[PDB]
Amino acid sequence: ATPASAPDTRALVADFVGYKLRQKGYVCGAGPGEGPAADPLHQAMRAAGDEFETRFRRTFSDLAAQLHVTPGSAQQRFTQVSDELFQGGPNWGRLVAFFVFGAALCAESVNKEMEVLVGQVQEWMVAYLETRLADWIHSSGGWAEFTALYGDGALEEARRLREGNWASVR
Amino acid sequence: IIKNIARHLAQVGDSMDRSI
Repeated sequence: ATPASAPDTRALVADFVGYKLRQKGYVCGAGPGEGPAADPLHQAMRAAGDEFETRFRRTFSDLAAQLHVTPGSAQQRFTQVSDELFQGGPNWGRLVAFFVFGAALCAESVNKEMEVLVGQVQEWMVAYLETRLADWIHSSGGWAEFTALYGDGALEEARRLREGNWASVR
Repeated sequence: IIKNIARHLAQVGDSMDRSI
């Protein structure tokens, strides 16, 4: 039993970017609820730029604000700040940050009629993923382990805030 | 370039996502 991927990953990315672009104008599609499907990819992509955000506040602006204190640069510095920490900590949040950073900037550039930049960003992303993050992706089996990473959100006993039952007094 | 800055978004994102 060897299931093959019908659509290319770039098509999914385009669907995600396109969806986000449509979501801010006219919601087109449906509401996936009760009905387990064999497509965790689209769900994972959605969660990649919706999970942490819904438990954050407005990462799309906050993350760019809290890190806007130090003199940065253009897009060449945005996606580069994600890879910066990737070099010394390929944690799940780094993979998510790398994807959301590119997706957000690309979606914005698409609306700004800057496909030229989008193509460059995507080109660099693919190159990086098949060069420096090649072994990492090979270890994670692509998005294999990622599917189990976004399974929950409140379940964490590493550094999660100790409140209520745990630490009531402080 | 700026690992300190990268670490900021990293740690903040990691903690916030998994319920800060």
